Amino acid sequence: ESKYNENIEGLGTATVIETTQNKAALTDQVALGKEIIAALTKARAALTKN
Amino acid sequence: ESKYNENIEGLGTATVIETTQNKAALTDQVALGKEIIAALTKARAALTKN
Repeated sequence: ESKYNENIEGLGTATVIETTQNKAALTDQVALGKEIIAALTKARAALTKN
Repeated sequence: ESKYNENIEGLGTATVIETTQNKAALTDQVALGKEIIAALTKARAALTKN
């Protein structure tokens, strides 16, 4: 849902976009895991910051 | 600050610039992590002297 966030907390919710691009371009079945690890770090950070 | 580092002696404060291009250009987890490590060691060095 667009343009809205509950209250004006400085809250973000936020969704982390994947490093590089194209699922089908990744399909190594390895490094995809590296992307998920990286993403888990970053999501841990985003979630922590709020 | 411009001048105005009290007394004089062996004292100015160091802002450790980060190598590689500007922040928007490096865009990585591993790269940024590496840079923060190297910068941390450099920082330890700069604080150890004086």
